[PDB]
Formats: sequence, structure tokens, C-alpha cells
Amino acid sequence: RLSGYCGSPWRVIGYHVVVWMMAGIPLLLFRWKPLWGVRLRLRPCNLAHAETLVIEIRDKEDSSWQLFTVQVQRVLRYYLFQGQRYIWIETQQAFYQVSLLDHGRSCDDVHRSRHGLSLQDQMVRKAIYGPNVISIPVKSYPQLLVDEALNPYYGFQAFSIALWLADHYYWYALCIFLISSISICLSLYKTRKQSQTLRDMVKLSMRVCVCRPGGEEEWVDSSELVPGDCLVLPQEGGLMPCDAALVAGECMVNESSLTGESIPVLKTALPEGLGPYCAETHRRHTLFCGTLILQARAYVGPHVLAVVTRTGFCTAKGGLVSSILHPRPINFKFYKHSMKFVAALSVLALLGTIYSIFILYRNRVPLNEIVIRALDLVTVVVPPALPAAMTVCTLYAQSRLRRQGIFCIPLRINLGGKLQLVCFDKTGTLTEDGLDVMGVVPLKGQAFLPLVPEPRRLPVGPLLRALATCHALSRLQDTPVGDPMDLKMVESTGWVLEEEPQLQAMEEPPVPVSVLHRFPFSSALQRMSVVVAWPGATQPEAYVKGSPELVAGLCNPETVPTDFAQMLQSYTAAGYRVVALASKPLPTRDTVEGDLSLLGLLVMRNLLKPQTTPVIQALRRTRIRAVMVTGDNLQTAVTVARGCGMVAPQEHLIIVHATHPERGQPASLEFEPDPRSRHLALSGPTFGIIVKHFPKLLPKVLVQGTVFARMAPEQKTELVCELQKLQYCVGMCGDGANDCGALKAADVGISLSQAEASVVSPFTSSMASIECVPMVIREGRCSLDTSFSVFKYMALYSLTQFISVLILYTINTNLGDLQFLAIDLVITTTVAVLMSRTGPALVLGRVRPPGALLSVPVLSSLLLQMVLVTGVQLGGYFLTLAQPWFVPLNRTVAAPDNLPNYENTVVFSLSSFQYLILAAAVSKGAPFRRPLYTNVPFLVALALLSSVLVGLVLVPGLLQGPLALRNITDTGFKLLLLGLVTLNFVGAFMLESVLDQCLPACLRRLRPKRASKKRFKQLERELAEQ
Repeated sequence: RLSGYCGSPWRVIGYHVVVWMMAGIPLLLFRWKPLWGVRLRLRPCNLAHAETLVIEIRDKEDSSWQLFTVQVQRVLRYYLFQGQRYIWIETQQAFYQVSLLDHGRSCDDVHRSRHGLSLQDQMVRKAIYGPNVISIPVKSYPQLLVDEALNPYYGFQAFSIALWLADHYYWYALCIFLISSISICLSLYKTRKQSQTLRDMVKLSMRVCVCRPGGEEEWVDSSELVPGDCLVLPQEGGLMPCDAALVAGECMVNESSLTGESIPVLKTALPEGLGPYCAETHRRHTLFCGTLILQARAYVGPHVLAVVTRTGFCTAKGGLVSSILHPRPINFKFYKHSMKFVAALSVLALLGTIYSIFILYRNRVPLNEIVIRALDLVTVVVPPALPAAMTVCTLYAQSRLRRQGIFCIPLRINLGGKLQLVCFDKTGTLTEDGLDVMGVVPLKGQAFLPLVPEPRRLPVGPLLRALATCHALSRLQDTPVGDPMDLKMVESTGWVLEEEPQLQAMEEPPVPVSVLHRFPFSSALQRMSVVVAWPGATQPEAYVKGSPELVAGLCNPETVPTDFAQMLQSYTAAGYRVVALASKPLPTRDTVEGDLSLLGLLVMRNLLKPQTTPVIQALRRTRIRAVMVTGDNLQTAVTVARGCGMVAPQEHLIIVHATHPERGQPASLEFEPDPRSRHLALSGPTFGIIVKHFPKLLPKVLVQGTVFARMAPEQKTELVCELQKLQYCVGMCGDGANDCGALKAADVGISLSQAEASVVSPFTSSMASIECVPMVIREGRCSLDTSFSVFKYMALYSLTQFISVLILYTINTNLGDLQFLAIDLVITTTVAVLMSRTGPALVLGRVRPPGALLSVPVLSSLLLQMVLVTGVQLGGYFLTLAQPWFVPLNRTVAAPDNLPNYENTVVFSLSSFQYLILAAAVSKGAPFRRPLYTNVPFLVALALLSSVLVGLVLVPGLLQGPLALRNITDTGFKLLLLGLVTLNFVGAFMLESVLDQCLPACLRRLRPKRASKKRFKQLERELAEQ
């Protein structure tokens, strides 16, 4: 994706700069297919010398944007585009990327010796980067009102208002204007909510202390802060303005609310005198913006200080919020499938309108008044209540998230309508965060004998000191806190650390034990190292702990027991986790991981949540494949699978040995060809090579893949990208820090143990359970059908309104003004709002929701309903001949004053019943929501509607003048009315109960259809070929 930067600097004398004022309004045209003359809009072709107007040809892009002057105050031009910053380059033409050729590399000599910049005209530094603040642009209320009024639907509504005012019917104009006003207010509220909810994330500026060269200390606002400037921690407590790199010493930082898991991770200063450092090593020795600081070691005299390196929208914090405003990537699904339906509706409306206008023109009716009546008839195509009512269902559904989970920020909620896959993480979702001590086995005194494994503090020796000082706990005037596994290890020995006054243990029988250096437990290396020294020791002793798989390789080959595989896999069958320890007396950074020697093994317990099995079993009944991603040891998921019954009938995996270039990887039977009928398990090391090697096997192997072992976090993004390329919609659950990498844009997922008002991802709930997945699934699926229901209701209402208006026009009689309102005010908006109040159904959907509209069955059902409605109930023209009445005074005035007309009264009375019965029947449905009576507001609304409607058919009382109703000659004439209305009532249910049946599919059970969709062909080939 690239494009040129051509433009015309001024090319304006004009003198024609004013002739275009009266020209046609062209902005709307340029938004779609700008080839119609976008260049004519003050965009002549010219060179790239000082271009005031910068535009991109979008040769390989489907969108374009324009940015303009001015630059502040050699002088280098700059502009702001989507939050990115660029600066002019003198040596070359055009602009260049920000950070002045740094790209993470710079002269470390002067940079390390940060003596403080001596005010070298800081204005230049400010121009390139700008103020060190983040402020998402916010538009004023009039700005948001005016810029949202260009929608063509609103223009059509305004034209309808103007026409209704012109035709001497201002009452309808008032109702249309009120509808437009409510639409405007609800749109303004929707636009506000997101902005005013995401605005709180913008941390306010605060006073900070910054040091100057020569020993001068001054307090300045955080705005003045610039990258590469001095920055001193505030009294070892507070908040950080932006990211920075520690100059020296050790510091403690947390990223609970910004990255995920709240467990503190130790931080150490970056190596000195090495060279340029890229972003890969930043995480090891980089800070984060808006993070609390616990304590820092004051190894050197002067207090701890840091230097900022990143600022503005290019910071790590800014990247996550960059997705806000401009969507990236664009919406997965585009609703371009209703073209056939809208074309059919338009052609039907045109046919009806031409028939009606011809009928009206007949009978020697004046031609002058035909045009206005035809316009009124055709205005029924798009009532003003459509946009307002269609856009409120999502907002009403969003109210559920406030009460019940998940706690999300809005439009992307519909991406889960047609999901067919789900993923889970075993790190903390399927097991409790805390670990239970089970036992430990030493490897001293006996060369290789197993001895007796049990957790006891009685034995003493190097193992005691290794376990005592192997952790990353943090303390603040209370008991130590940190990773649950570390505190579980340390509590076994019972030793405590309290106030060197911070690197010395307590209650040491043999000799006090101290520590020299401490490192975190980053999952990248899945291991940690520590140096342990005690007084009187000949030399310091180093200790390293980590996964048993890799410790053996780096250790002395002739130290491990011959049957170490049996020892390590004995506890695997029980579902427990095992770790290995090592030590070596290294005499006086990567050098400390040399020929180490293992010292022992430790086994922990990972209890499974009792509530995982039933929810998973219930979710397994929807015929959706489930996969797991984790970097644990070989197998160890058999117990979990048995608990949730995924591989209960059969299970198999793939060999791990793939070192040889031949990569001969035959299948394994766990507990011959490879039909892959059973469930296959992959491995991290194998997945890292099989993806690029033998690509033809990837499509037919990824489908059967269920679990992964010893896989690095870097493969998650690749895995999700591959699944997306395979046209697979899947979700995953995150519970740690190395889980949000794949949540950026590929594709969706869930999180666990997250704080409120999360902005990193549109998740999650507050409960620390995987029970939210059924909740989000069911709420989403019940939300999908709301759009279909409202579309059906709107279409049927439009069809009946059109048929009524065109049939009524058989003669000069015309309906008044308040008659239209009596329906448009309490039959359209009320029910539209009420239907949005539905809720999810307790029973999980057995089948996936309908694919999409339009479809043959729904068209057949709706056309059948329309023909039935337009059928027998039109007997008001024929059956009336059997009762006394007088013919209307046709032609008498051709005005709506014909109050005593008989046909108008009956049609108006039955129109409300038709509308309400259609609304009730269209919303009927057993799955995806509870029955209609579950909603109390809807019951009261329909009850009062029926109570007030039935009063009109009953002998009218006093105060009936404004309604223009007329008395009935015979009180018994209502027998036909009640009979026909009850017949329609029963028929609606009778037809709805049979049309929902599979008859549309029953008539084509001998289907020759063969739909692949890139999902069925693979499995068909797999089952056909062994």
C-alpha cells in the first residue's frame, strides 16, 4: 500500500477563485468515485515543491485524506495526519519519518552520559514533536450537529416536510419534524457517549521535577518534557508522565491496568557500552506511561532518574488507542446484499404509484392536482421513522452490558453472529491462580536414586538457600506479594525478608544468605537466574530455574539421570506440573547460563475449576470446534480434556523430534497411515517449522489441530493470521500478559482478570470465570435477530401503508391529517422502541442463526402475508351492499372535508388492527428470545393499545368531534367487524405456526447444491482419502 505525494502549492490568482461559489455542491460526489473530476476541486497537477495542499493518488489504496497548512515559524515543514508526525528533510525531497534517523539506534556514548541539554533553542525540539500531551480532537455540539446533517435520508425527510407544508397539511409536517428532532438527539447522544467515555483515559498533566546541567533543579509542568531530557522519580512515589529508560539501578514497575496481569515484574537497567538497542530489548529495560512505581534501589549516591525516549502518538500507550476513531481494519462484512430487495420494493412501489395516478387521472379529474397527490403517494417509501427506529435497537441492547457482563466500551459486537470456533488458555482460565505445594525431590547425597518426594523443611543444604532466594516478591509495609507461584515457594520455607536491609534473608540456621542480582520471570526465556552469596563463601554461587525441557540441554550432558524421561513424565500422567533446579559455583550476562548442573526437581498442583466442565460440555453441543493454545510441557492436558470430555473417545498427537533436515514426522498413538479421524495435538517447536515447511500440509493439518505445547507467544499472531486467511472465525480467552498480542486485529477474543474501563481491548467482564463466554454468545445471538425483526416490521408496515393509500384513492376522497398521526405516533415508534427491550433466551440455540438477508423463504413468507392481508378483508366494498347506506357525494368538493364518508371510517378503523396484528406476528419466535409475554412493558403497552382501540369500534361517546368519527346506523353492524378482526387474529397465528416449518426447505430436499465455502471441501477430501 503506497501512493505518491503530488500536489499544487498555490496555483491560485485566482482569478476564478470565486466563480465556483455558485457551482454545484460537489463534496458528496468526491466521497465516492472521485474520478468524476476530483482534480478540478483546486487540485491541479504540479510538482512537489512546497506543496500547501498534499494529496495521495491512492494507487494501491481505496481511501484518501487531505491535510493542509501551517507549519510553526532551517525551517522544516510538518503536518499532522491521523496522529502521526512527519518532518521535512533538507538533504532529500518530500518529508521523512519522525525521530531524526533514530529508528532505535543512536550514539550511546553521549546518550549514556546524559549531562542535561543546555537549552539549545528548545523551540526546534518542540516543533518536531509538539507538546507532550495526548488530546483526542473533540467537536462542539453545533459542530457535531451540522456535520451529521449531510445524510441523504435527512435531506429527503426535509423535502417531505416541505411538501407536506406546501400541500396545506402542516400537522404531518410537525410530526415529521419531531421525528427528525428525536433522531438528531439520539444520534448526538450516541456520538457523545463513546467520546466522553474514552476521554477519561486521557491522563491530566501534573507538575514534575526535571534536572538541568550544572546542578540546577527546577520544577516544570509535564508539557515541557521532551524525549532525551532529564527526569527524576518523584520522592520514589507517584506516577510517570511518559515512557523512559532507567539509567542505572533496579526499579519495580507494574502494568496491571495497561497490559493485563497485575503481578509486578522486576526491572533492571539496560546494559552499558554495548551498542544500539532495538524494540525487542526495550521490554527488558523500558518503562511504561501511566504506571505506579513501588520502589527503586539507590545503589549510587544521586537519586534514581530516567530519560524519556518516546512521546506523542508514537508511544506504546498511544498505539492501542490509535485504533479508536478511524476503524482499522475496515468492517469485515458490508451490507450490500439488500440491493435486490430494495430494487424489488422500488419497482413494486413505482408500479402501484403509476396504477394509482392513472386511476386518479381517469374520471376526468383535473390534471393540475395529480402531481401533488402522486408525490404524497410516493413519499410513503421511506417514512421518517426508519433511521431513528433502526438505530436504537443496538443502543437499547447495550444497556444490558452495564448490568450483566461483559463490560465493553460498540459496533463490532455483531461480528460474532456467525462465529464457528472458540479457543481457551490453560494458564489461568482452567486452573486457579494460586498453586498448591505437592512435594519436592532432591538430587544430592544419592547419585540418581529417587529417594522420597515430599514437601518438608527438615532437610538443609544448597536446596534450602536456592528455594529461599529464588523469587520476585515485593513488599510495602505488609506481607510479600507478587506471582502466586513465587509466594507459594517462599512460604514453604517460612523465611521472611525485612529491613543490605533488602537482600538478606532471615532465620538461617547454617549461615545467612544474601543476594547479588535479581531478574524477572519473563516468559520469553521461560527461565530466570539469580546469584546467591553468603559471608565466608569461597566464591558466589549462581542458580537458574526454568522448564525442565531446556535446562538439560544447556547443562552438563553427563549429569542428568539416564531415566530422566521417566522421572519427568511420571507426574505428567497425573496432570501435575514439574520444574527443575540447577546450581554451579561460578568463580569471580549470558555467560552465567553455561555448563550448569541440575540440582533437583519440584512438582506443583494445578487444580481445575469445578465450574469449567459443565459450561464446556453445554457449549460443546452447538457443533463448534474448540482448540487450546498454551506453552506448557508435553501433553499435561489429558486430564483437562477428560474433565471436559474433548478427546474422551480417542486422542493422538505428533512426534516432537524434528531436528533433522528430513523432518520425518510420523504420527504417534499416545496411549500406519494418518487418517486424522481422531483429535490431533501439535507442538510449539514443530509448529514453528511445519508452518513454512511442506505448506501443502498446512491447510489439512491446521483444521485438526487442537492443542499446542511449548509454543512461544510470537506464534499466536501468526496462528490467528493463518486462521483468518483460512476464512475461519475464532475467539480466544486471555488471562496473562502474553495474550493481547493477537487481540489487535485478528480477530476477536476474551480476557480474564481485567480492571474496569479497559481500553486495551473491548473486554471484559469483572467475574474471574470462563462463564462469560456463554453469556456473550447468547446475548450476541439474541441481538443479531433484532435487525432482521425490525427490517421485517418496517417492510410490512410500508407495504400495508402503500396498499391502504392506493386503494383509498379509488375516488376523490382523501384521508385527513390527524388520521395519519393516530398511527404514525403510537403504532410505529412505540412498538419499535418496545421490541428493543427483549432479552436472551435461557436455552442455548441448537442451530446457528440465519445466514443473511434477503433469502427466498423470508420473501415467500412476507409476500404470502401481504397477499393474505390484501385478500378477503377488503369486503368493505362488497358486503356493505347488504346493509343500508347512501353513496358518498363523489366529486362534490375533492377535499378532506368529506367527514361522513362510509369507506374512510371502516378502512381507518381496520388499519390500526392490521398494523398491530402484523407487528405482533412478525416478532413471533420461539428461539433466540423468550416469548412475547416475558416483557412487562410490552404487555402493558399492548394492553392499553387494545383498550383504547376497541373503544372506537364500540358505540362512540362524547368528545368524538376531533376524531371525525361517524355513528353507525345499526349497532349490530359491528358483528362483521369483530368477526373479520378475530378471523385475522386467528389466521395470523395459524399461518405463522406452519410457515416457520421447513416447507421452504422441504420442497427442495432433493438438493443438488454443493457449497464448499473453503470449509467443507477440506473435510470431504480428508474423509474420502483415508
